[PDB]
Amino acid sequence: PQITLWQRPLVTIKIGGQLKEALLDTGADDTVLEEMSLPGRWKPKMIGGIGGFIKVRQYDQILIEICGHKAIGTVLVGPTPVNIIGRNLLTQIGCTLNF
Amino acid sequence: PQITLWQRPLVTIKIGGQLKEALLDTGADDTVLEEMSLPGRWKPKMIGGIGGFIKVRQYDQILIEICGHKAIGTVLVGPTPVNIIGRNLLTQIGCTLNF
Ligand SMILES: CC(C)(C)OC(=O)N[C@@H](Cc1ccccc1)[C@@H](O)CN[C@@H](Cc1ccccc1)C(=O)N[C@@H](CCC(=O)O)C(=O)N[C@@H](Cc1ccccc1)C(N)=O
Repeated sequence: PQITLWQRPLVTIKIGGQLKEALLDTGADDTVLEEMSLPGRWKPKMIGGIGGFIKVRQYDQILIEICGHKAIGTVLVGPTPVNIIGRNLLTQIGCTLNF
Repeated sequence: PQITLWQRPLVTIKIGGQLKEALLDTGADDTVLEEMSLPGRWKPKMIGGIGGFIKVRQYDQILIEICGHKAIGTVLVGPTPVNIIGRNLLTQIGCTLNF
């Protein structure tokens, strides 16, 4: 679909058997999700945003369905205020910016 | 133009007589620029991102040229790591996400 930006570009994602709402964020290199139930191994990692840094658990090759489109990639889980879908997954579903 | 997301969506903006590079950020409600020389009056404000909160200065009805498209709106100036063009200005240049 084509999404305009008058409202936050929130979409429905399915990950780890669960349904959640997430923000399509072109300004994020990574995908960061609020604390959640994910199976598998994971390695520590620190990331930065406006505000400072947070520590997150890095999960690789995680299946995620974004607005019906499937993608497999790195997902980070930590103290983020909102679920953020970053460029690592946005490219996977062929998402572009247009004006 | 159409912008893919394999690389950060960095564009040239002209604001306050100066040329700068900024990130098109669909995940930002506001436009936040690194410390810069801007004329006029401004109000204090606090904003949050992933990481925490920063104090910035709020300038209204400021003229900004984004990739050649002009727009007038609120711009915030503070301790941000990168210049961020948020939805308040992205809607003005008719920018949309597509997939
Ligand atoms: C997510 C991560 C992988 C860590 O990348 C970034 O932080 N990327 C940021 C760009 C960047 C690149 C390189 C280095 C540094 C920063 C930006 O795209 C992040 N987009 C969202 C991510 C986010 C949203 C919500 C919560 C936490 C984090 C954002 O900060 N949005 C801010 C942008 C600044 C602004 O608009 O003022 C925003 O809209 N903040 C709102 C909403 C809000 C309220 C309270 C807390 C947090 C957020 C606000 N008015 O404060």
